[PDB]
Amino acid sequence: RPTFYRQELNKTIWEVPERYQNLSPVGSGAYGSVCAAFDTKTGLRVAVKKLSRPFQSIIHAKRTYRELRLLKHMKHENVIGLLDVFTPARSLEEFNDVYLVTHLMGADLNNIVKCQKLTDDHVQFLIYQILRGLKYIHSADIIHRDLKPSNLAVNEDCELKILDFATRWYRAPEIMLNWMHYNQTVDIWSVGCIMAELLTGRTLFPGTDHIDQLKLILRLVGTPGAELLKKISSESARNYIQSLTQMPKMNFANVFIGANPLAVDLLEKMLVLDSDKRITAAQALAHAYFAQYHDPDDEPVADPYDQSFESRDLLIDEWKSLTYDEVISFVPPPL
Ligand SMILES: CN(C)CCNC(=O)c1cc2c(cnn2CC2CCCCC2)cc1Cc1ccc(F)cc1F
Ligand SMILES: Fc1ccc(-c2n[nH]cc2-c2ccncc2)cc1
Repeated sequence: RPTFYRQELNKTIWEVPERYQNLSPVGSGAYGSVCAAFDTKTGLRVAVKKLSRPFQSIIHAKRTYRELRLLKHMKHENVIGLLDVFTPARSLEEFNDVYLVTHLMGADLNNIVKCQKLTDDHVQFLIYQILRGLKYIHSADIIHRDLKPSNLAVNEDCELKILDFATRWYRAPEIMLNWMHYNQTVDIWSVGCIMAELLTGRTLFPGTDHIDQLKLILRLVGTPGAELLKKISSESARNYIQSLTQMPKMNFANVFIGANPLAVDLLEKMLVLDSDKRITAAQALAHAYFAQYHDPDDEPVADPYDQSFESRDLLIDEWKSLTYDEVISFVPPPL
């Protein structure tokens, strides 16, 4: 066991190993509290997240276990991974706090898309890396569910990482309709919304609520056709759609004028209303828009990921002991 030092940062208190120095608050909210730090063992600038009340309730305890299992499994250049996980407690009885460590990135995509306007080549490379990370995530039967600029970080090399899994302007419309069985291409919808925003500098669907959001989407891609209507079980959904002033699929080349025709074509394949017809991450990496970057032998998939715990009804102490197990079995990655 290493040796710890303590401090108060904002109103959070922090107990971390000596190796992590110069902790500076980066922001805080539901997830927990995040500090930037300098790792003296490796020389890396790292990001340290202290979970908020990880074992306060069954939902918190399960969510804590979920996040740690996920982060420990992701080993991919475009997906955040675990550099380290530690607790100050020396026993399971005292175990009450969890800190997670990952590489610190330079800026989030929210601060690139406002502070400058992005060239087509940057858009190619950035979307390529998202899709490459998404191919790996999806190959593990994992859905991100919350892809958006603020959950994407880039360094000065323009290298990109997807972070923090799970009216929202980037959410697939089958969720605005509350369909219970949405699939992994909800993430592709979000990528479509993001790439559109990098090309125009404007939010694509800046809706004010679930209803306004769906209306902005249908104005671009048009009302659902009969093949898609046949798949909607919800009678209220079905009725609301059949009794809207019907609208045609706009031509995307008109909407996204001046954009590379290949970027427009890919956008048409991502922002399809019917989720069964949406392009997948693996197929999108092979789209000609990414010819400059696509390499089928350097777009790996993930080892299988056991998500059986998701269906379990356990006590707080059981979720907590399972989390402790995962802290101790952690093997840092080869430096
Ligand atoms: C909307 N999100 C923000 C929710 C909260 N996520 C983070 O604050 C976060 C951001 C991260 C990183 C890494 N690089 N950057 C990009 C930032 C860095 C500060 C300013 C420039 C851009 C990590 C984490 C969170 C985090 C995850 C896992 C982990 F093991 C430790 C963690 F710390
Ligand atoms: F208006 C819309 C918008 C999206 C959809 C949709 N796309 N993919 C799947 C669905 C869907 C929606 C509701 N119920 C089942 C399936 C259906 C109607």
